[PDB]
Amino acid sequence: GPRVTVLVREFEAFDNAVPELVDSFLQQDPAQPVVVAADTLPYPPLALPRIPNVRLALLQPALDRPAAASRPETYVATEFVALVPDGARAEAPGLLERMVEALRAGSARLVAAPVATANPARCLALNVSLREWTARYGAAPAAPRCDALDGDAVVLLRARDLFNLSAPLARPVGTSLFLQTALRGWAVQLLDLTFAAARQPPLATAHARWKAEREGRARRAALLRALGIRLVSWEGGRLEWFGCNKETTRCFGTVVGDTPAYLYEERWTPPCCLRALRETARYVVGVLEAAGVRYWLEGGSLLGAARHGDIIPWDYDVDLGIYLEDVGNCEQLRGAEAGSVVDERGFVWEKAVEGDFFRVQYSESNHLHVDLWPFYPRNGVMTKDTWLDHRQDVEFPEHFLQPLVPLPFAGFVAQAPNNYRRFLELKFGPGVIENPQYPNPALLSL
Amino acid sequence: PRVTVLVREFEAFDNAVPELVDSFLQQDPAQPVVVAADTLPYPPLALPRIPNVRLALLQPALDRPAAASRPETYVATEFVALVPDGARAEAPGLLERMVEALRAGSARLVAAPVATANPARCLALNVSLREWTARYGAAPAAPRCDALDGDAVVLLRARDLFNLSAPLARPVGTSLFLQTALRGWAVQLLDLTFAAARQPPLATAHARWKAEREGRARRAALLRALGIRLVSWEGGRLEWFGCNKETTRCFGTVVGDTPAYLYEERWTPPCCLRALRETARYVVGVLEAAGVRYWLEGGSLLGAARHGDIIPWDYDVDLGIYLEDVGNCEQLRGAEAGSVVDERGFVWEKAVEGDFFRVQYSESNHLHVDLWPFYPRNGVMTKDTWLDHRQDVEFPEHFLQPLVPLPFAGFVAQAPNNYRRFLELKFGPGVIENPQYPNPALLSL
Amino acid sequence: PRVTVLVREFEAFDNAVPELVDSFLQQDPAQPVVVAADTLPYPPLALPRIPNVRLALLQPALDRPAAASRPETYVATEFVALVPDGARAEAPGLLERMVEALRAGSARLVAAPVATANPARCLALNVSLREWTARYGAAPAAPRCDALDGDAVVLLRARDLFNLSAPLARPVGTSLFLQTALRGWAVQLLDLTFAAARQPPLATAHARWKAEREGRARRAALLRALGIRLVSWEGGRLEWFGCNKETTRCFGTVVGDTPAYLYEERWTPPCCLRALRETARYVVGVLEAAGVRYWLEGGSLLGAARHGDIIPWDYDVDLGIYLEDVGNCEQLRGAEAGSVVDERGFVWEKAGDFFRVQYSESNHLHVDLWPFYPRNGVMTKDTWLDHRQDVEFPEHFLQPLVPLPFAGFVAQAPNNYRRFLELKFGPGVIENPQYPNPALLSL
Amino acid sequence: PRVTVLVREFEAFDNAVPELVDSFLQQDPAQPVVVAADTLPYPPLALPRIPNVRLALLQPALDRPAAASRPETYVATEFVALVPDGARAEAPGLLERMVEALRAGSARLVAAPVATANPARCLALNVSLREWTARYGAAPAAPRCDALDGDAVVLLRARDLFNLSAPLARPVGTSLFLQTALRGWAVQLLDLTFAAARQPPLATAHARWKAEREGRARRAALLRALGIRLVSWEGGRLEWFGCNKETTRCFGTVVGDTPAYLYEERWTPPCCLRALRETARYVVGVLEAAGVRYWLEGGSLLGAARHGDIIPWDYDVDLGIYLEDVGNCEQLRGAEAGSVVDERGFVWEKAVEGDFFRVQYSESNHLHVDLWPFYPRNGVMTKDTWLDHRQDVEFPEHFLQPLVPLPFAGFVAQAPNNYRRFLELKFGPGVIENPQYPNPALLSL
Ligand SMILES: *OC[C@H]1O[C@H](O)[C@@H](O)[C@@H](O)[C@@H]1O[C@@H]1O[C@H](CO)[C@@H](O)[C@H](O[C@@H]2O[C@H](CO)[C@H](O)[C@H](O*)[C@H]2NC(C)=O)[C@H]1NC(C)=O
Ligand SMILES: *[C@@H]1O[C@H](CO)[C@@H](O)[C@H](O)[C@H]1NC(C)=O
Ligand SMILES: *[C@@H]1O[C@H](CO)[C@@H](O)[C@H](O)[C@H]1NC(C)=O
Ligand SMILES: *[C@@H]1O[C@H](CO)[C@@H](O)[C@H](O)[C@H]1NC(C)=O
Ligand SMILES: *[C@@H]1O[C@H](CO)[C@@H](O)[C@H](O)[C@H]1NC(C)=O
Ligand SMILES: *[C@@H]1O[C@H](CO)[C@@H](O)[C@H](O)[C@H]1NC(C)=O
Ligand SMILES: *[C@@H]1O[C@H](CO)[C@@H](O)[C@H](O)[C@H]1NC(C)=O
Ligand SMILES: *[C@@H]1O[C@H](CO)[C@@H](O)[C@H](O)[C@H]1NC(C)=O
Ligand SMILES: [Ba+2]
Ligand SMILES: [Ba+2]
Ligand SMILES: [Ba+2]
Ligand SMILES: [Ba+2]
Ligand SMILES: [Zn+2]
Ligand SMILES: [Zn+2]
Ligand SMILES: [Zn+2]
Ligand SMILES: [Zn+2]
Repeated sequence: GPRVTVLVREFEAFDNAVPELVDSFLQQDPAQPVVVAADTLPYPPLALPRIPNVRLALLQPALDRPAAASRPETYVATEFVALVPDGARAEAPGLLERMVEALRAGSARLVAAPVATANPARCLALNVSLREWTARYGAAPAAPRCDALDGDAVVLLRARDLFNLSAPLARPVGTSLFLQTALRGWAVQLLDLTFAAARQPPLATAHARWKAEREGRARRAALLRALGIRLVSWEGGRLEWFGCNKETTRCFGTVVGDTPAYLYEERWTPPCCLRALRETARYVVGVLEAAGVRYWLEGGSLLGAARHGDIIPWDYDVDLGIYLEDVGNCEQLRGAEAGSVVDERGFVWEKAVEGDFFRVQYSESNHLHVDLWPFYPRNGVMTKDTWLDHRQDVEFPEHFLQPLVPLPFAGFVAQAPNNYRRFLELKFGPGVIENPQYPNPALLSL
Repeated sequence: PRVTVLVREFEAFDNAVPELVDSFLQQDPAQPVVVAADTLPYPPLALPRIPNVRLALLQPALDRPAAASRPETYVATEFVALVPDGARAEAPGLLERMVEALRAGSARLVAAPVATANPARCLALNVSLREWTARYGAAPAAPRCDALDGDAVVLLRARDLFNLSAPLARPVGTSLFLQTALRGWAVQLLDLTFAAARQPPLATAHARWKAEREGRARRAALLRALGIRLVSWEGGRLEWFGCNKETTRCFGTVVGDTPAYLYEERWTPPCCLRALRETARYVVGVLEAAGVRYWLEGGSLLGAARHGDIIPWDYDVDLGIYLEDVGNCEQLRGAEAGSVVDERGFVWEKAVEGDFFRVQYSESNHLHVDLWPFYPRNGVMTKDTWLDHRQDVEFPEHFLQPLVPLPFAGFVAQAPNNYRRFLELKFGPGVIENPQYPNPALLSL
Repeated sequence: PRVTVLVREFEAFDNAVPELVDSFLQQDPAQPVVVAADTLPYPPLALPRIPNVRLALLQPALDRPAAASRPETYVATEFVALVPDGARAEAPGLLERMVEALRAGSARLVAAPVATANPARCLALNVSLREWTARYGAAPAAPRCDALDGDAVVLLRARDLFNLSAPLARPVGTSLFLQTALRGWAVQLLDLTFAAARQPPLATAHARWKAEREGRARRAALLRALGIRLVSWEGGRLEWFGCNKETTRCFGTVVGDTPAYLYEERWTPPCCLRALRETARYVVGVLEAAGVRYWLEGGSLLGAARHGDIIPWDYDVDLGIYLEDVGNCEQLRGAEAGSVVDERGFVWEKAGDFFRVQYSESNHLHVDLWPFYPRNGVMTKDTWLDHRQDVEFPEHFLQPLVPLPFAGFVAQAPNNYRRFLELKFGPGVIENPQYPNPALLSL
Repeated sequence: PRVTVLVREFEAFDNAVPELVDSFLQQDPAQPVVVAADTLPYPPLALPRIPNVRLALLQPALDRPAAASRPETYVATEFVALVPDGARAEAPGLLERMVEALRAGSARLVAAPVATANPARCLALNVSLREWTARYGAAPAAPRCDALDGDAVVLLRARDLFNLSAPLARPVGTSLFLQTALRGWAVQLLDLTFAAARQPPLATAHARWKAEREGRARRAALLRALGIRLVSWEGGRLEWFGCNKETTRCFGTVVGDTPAYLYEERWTPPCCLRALRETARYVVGVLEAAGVRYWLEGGSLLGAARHGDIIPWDYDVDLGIYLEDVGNCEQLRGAEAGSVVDERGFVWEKAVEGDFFRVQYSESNHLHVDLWPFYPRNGVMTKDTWLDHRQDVEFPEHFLQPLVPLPFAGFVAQAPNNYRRFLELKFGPGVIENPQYPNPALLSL
């Protein structure tokens, strides 16, 4: 009796070799359980053999079906399952259980075998950090032991493992499966077996390939958005973004309780939102230094610069102090008092709700902002005509600004108050640099 | 019992859910409560973080097992009560008597209106997946209903609720009863009432104006997902969710003469048929006014002779015309120069396949009337192009001398005289009396 | 027909709870299961993180609400099945069968043994809070019983289990049935048998011996907290959980002659009585050894005359002795100079004008020796307390003394001691028991 | 009557609870009053036998129902006034003034000092569960406090008080404000003063001595029970409540490189770090004086580079030594022949798990400093046994020629030269700027 169920999820309705795939596996064992899975019934018809061991799983709700019909485990009776991509074929007999023998004998949860197509499976490293909304891929140091595969491969694992994932068949499965299994610390072993390719392989023409790649990329972009992957890095570079940008809204809505939505989801600030924050801070600092306005890193930005030289990973804005008597030297700021100002490079310069301060937004739509806090000396004390509850929003000795010091921050060099360690612990408390904490720990703590 | 209060219908930007949950907890501190949501609501719902009040997030997540998004694993009780936002438990023991109403009656669901601005009404409902249609009406035998509309607390067994394919699809008021009515289950509307919230949600006309449109949006996304194209009510009102002149047609290009919907064991979507009928009416009027001799052909004439309308699985309309008449019509003469978009958006074209014409409903919607030009030979109507259809043949011209009226698709159309033998000559004997799919070798009736 | 599996008895260092929970999830993936612990078990239990499997922590915490430690809040079903570690579901439908039994039968608890090395046997059990005692025995009406010994899956209604005062106190095998037998509930021990775990915990003799060590510690703490100082068995076996030679006595100093335990509607703790009985025995033996003649006095004589033992709420033992004999015994001529700790731990003191022998330097349960001397045939002394029964009496009541069983040994009492007792206490005192101070609190 | 006087802090053997309860009943005979105790107080209190005075026994009992041990069962009013023994109501309406003040303001607790020898004073309090620490100090925003020191009547809503986990744990003056400060609640110290009992309790030195011994005993058990290992006053006058040289360490054998405190959503106990800093300091003092070449290694060097101290969730200290230098240290060269306890109770032993040495804080407390022998082979620093740790690597010996002073855990220790590049090699780029706990792959995250 068979112990593996072949499962086919990656194929296009408009052009596939799924009939050849299924028929190749049935030729080695006519009782072989085989499942083709789809979100809608594929048209043109697949016209698979109408036998009981060949079933087609429709994985979307229907008014006339029971809950079990859209659950893929309903269709698998065996202990193991083989994810076969379209374009693969079974020509050598018995490979399906050399893969189970290797899986049982080995130390990894998944075993894989390349399919001999134009894109044969390559072994990858993969780190998923939901806190940073990032997947980081690279070359696999312990190959053939991988975190993820790229390319065409049959993947075999226990049905109990595959169907306890939250998105077991989400598309592209080559992306979704290894994001789930890598995050669990599971490994996949690229076995030295090769599956033959379809005799007449699918998407032969350039135009067929072009439509398949366009829909695939669309599915991949929706997948990463749905799962909260905003940034995909390969070896730290070749950055692929899936978050906000200059034309969109920012990822998180209006903050309430000084606790943004991402903290309630046990994540930190989305990397697109940090990337836009760094870009805006440099732009503003560049403008102020060209205009001759004395600025200095303030609040959480100074604290992030003093600790690790960047925006704090869970912070949502950038804060700068400025000398009030310098506001006139900036075109953007002197216009910000009369009304909103969109400058030549799309940044919006505004005077605030109330609180006598200046916000500079990344764009008209994306409200990630640098806040500018103007102070004026008052007997050697820096003061403002307004305040907010926050502990670190206080007056302070002006001598902390008499010299200003370079301080690396967010990929450039900015000005900070002299002896910034002491000035930070005045506003925040002793030990702030060495003990990181969330904006509102009474609501949410690290 | 041991009913789990299950909250699904609410908006994250403006709701009454904390006061809802608090009200039930005041009657029973340990009352099991499950709030369901697709994504974690922000700003925070701020429910009591006590073990009997749980929040079930129905989204996929990379760090959660399959069970975390399946709501039946949050419900351990035998009965489950769907409570809408804006309701409230004042009179203690109200759930307890709903359960004993269920065990006594024969209905699988029992229901209690909520005294809000729109308490639940008792309705009838038939669902016809084959025709993509749900028909609501006034309840024949209230307080027994197929469905409800308005705010109600609905109690049923968890095994029954969670054996449905989409138990908590939104809006629940639409989704649940579509699934239960199709199964022949009844909902019993009881003589009990739940109170409204003291501060009901959506107090301002603007928030009262943001819910409906995401509601109407969610409702249209639901009916499309479940294959409901048309909703009708007693009173004649109709709500569409399919084609129109500004979209594409519902189904893609047809392979093997067998459209995709037939493989799904459905027939032609009601919006496609209805575009076809109003396109056939319009083209017939253009051709009559132009002095082009036309007659119903193929499946159109076959459906006319059966019941005076399009064959319910058919995907286009066919008319034959005299080839020597094409010049009489303005749209047909532009067609042989190129594609023509006329006064009311219909698209006239000379076809690439054969030597015939095609009239599309609109630029984006390629439901069409095909015009098959014929010319006489020695009393035999012929054309120079042919399809691999059995009914695509020549025929004696006397069948056209004269034409006879024949009701079709809501209007009177010209048909060949003696159309029974005409149809039998083209289709084979007994065609009128023996309906069959376009390609029985691939998919038969 | 919905049951929550509830796991409470396991050791964090060696358990089979993962196999237990998995086996029930083999029969139903949505089976509700609550694992209950006082602190977070480490090493980690590695349970599935699915909504129908929840780990409930019963101890208070600065960052959790009151509800978080109340276990009824984790259980929404009608029925509850306490399942001990080492058990596992193998047959299907086993908990519905138990549920059918419960509704069909008349017992509020139903139980099926686990096929471990200690399958549950039935047991009788009376609980006497007044006497701080629980008595076990063999069950006459088995399978209808008061308590169980060994491993079983117990099923009852959640409303029954969680209205008990300590529903999950450990060991639950001891704690649960003390509470249900006290209420008069019976447990029915069914035909059926749950299978044992395939890799059962406590494989090594070292591991078992650590589980039994801390299991004995929890049981002692349980009984002490719940007012059970003595566990006795048919056959005579005794388990003590009270005071001894090296502790405090169980109650503080007495005010208004009414000990604390009486205000709790309880009588003298049985360990305190035992201490008094062995001190009376030892002190009598010492006085007899030294030729000092003694006689039961006060409440000791009353209790001896009434039933041959200490009055069950009394807190000391009283002996009259002849003054002129006081020099005969070493311990007491020593007690006149200062406090004397003898070669067996007893503490002889002089105080009043009477002598006191304490059980030990830490345990101040005492025998009071009242020396009497004859003045013209009347037994009198020089200092008097404010008790009716503290009076002179004719010496002929001691000429001669008679043997009277008391506290496990044969004591010496005045002759015609019923008339003697009626002299000091008043008529009918033997057959009309009364608390030491009825003005404050009556019996 | 909307406030229930609750009396919890008193001693059975010496108290003025009778005077306390009678003072309030003279102001209003109906005044709801609850005296709460673990066991029946003896000598008997002899409180008035009326329905509005009730004694609550909070311990579980074999005979009583669950409700009897729940303090909310004994209170049916909206507010509760916690009144300490020694306090006394002399002017009418003081409880009703505290309510109008409680709802006018923004703090959830109000308090009035009692005119004893120890009237309540305003305190600051921060509660760090992850650091198992309770930091006290003078109250910057007085009279708005986080906590109180001394005797006050404290009034709050019963729903607030009785929803905390340990609402009446003793000493209340500590347990309550630990729970309320952690929730970000404030208490406002009002200008109202409750009088002292005419016969104050514990009026002798001996009565006070016994009361203080029990007080300190209950406070010590309360803090360990709630995981407060260290109490501070303005960063000083510390009080420890965790492990030490005479006990076992706080967590015990670490499986999967993940200690128990991580799963409890906390970091390393402060007593366990203090022992580690002490052992590291003592060990390098022995190594420098014995002529042993050492350098910070692993997470100790990383912590020293990041913030100059032990990483707050780390559980030992690691040092690289030169293998050939071991003979120079007497403690080390005794460790191979068997485990060795030295003059100061530190325990030097060869490794169970590999070929390295380990210095434990004491024979009972196994917080330890690991010492890793490396020998020079062909210019690279390498040992022969290895761990499946990522940072257990061979490294070039130039990193040790020379060595650098780096602050660490309160003293100055030796680190490799260019330790940033050193750390980056075995941990990865950005390691100093991007922290993470030891093995976050469990999926219990
Ligand atoms: O079961 C606890 C102890 O009980 C009796 O003393 C004996 O059974 C002992 O064997 C046992 O103590 C264990 O003894 C071993 C070797 O003698 C120690 O290694 C072990 O300590 C742990 O050892 C591991 C390495 O295997 C780690 O070094 C770990 O850091 C260490 N844990 C502690 C807290 O020292 C010891 N077990 C315990 C719990 O101390
Ligand atoms: C993956 O993560 C590990 C652990 O932080 C790190 O050492 C490694 O360099 C990472 N690899 C990639 C390709 O990001
Ligand atoms: C998850 O794994 C368990 C095995 O522990 C198995 O019983 C269960 O069926 C699995 N779930 C699915 C959906 O396959
Ligand atoms: C539903 O169908 C029944 C039977 O076909 C019919 O009698 C009834 O009129 C229909 N109701 C509606 C509202 O269409
Ligand atoms: C329980 O009580 C009855 C008295 O009514 C007694 O006969 C029986 O022996 C007691 N059981 C035990 C075990 O002593
Ligand atoms: C106690 O019993 C009552 C009566 O059945 C019930 O309502 C209540 O929930 C029980 N308490 C529990 C289950 O904690
Ligand atoms: C408590 O924490 C706050 C955080 O802003 C800090 O300002 C204050 O100094 C801290 N107080 C103590 C006593 O630690
Ligand atoms: C806790 O607060 C809730 C708020 O809904 C209240 O119903 C409940 O009674 C409170 N708990 C107690 C023990 O008072
Ligand atoms: Ba900030
Ligand atoms: Ba047709
Ligand atoms: Ba006596
Ligand atoms: Ba370390
Ligand atoms: Zn973003
Ligand atoms: Zn349509
Ligand atoms: Zn005792
Ligand atoms: Zn410690």
